[PDB]
Amino acid sequence: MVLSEGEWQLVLHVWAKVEADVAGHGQDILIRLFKSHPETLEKFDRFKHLKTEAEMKASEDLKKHGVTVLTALGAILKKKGHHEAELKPLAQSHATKHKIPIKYLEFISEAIIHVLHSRHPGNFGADAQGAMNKALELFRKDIAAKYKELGYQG
Ligand code: HEM
Repeated sequence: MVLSEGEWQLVLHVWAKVEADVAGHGQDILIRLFKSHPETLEKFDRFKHLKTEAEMKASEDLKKHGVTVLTALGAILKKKGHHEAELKPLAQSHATKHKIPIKYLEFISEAIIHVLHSRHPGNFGADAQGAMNKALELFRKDIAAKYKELGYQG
């Protein structure tokens, strides 16, 4: 797929807001993901044991990881589609070491769109949401294609 420059602008315009509080947004997103699709929490040995949303919030570790996740995603979105290099090491670790099915990448994509919707309603109207969804679909499709090359597809 290919986003137009106007869609990329709508995506980097909300993203700039997210960047004013990366650790806060990383936390909200990961907790939204775990509560909604709890089976995902099982992929994290590190976090597995967390039982409630209050324990998740208090975890410093979880918060550092959310900053790592958003920083890696932000660097991919800022490429505006030219992200092949950035995608390589990511696709290799998630397909070979962690073993994350494309399905789960669809669940976190949903968690990102819900949290931006909640926090940034004025900058995340229908068109901007359509543009973010397209950028994440682009990301998922390119990651799926790499997974295939690497021998995991799925
Ligand atoms: C927007 C999507 C995602 C991004 C940009 C992302 C990025 C990262 C990065 C940058 C790291 C550290 C370096 C590495 O291991 O590659 C990481 C580790 C990890 N990720 Fe992801 N990830 C994403 C989605 C997910 C999903 C959906 C799952 C599970 C449902 C997952 C599970 C993990 C695990 C198990 C680790 C290791 C955590 C720890 O250090 O023990 N990731 N991810």
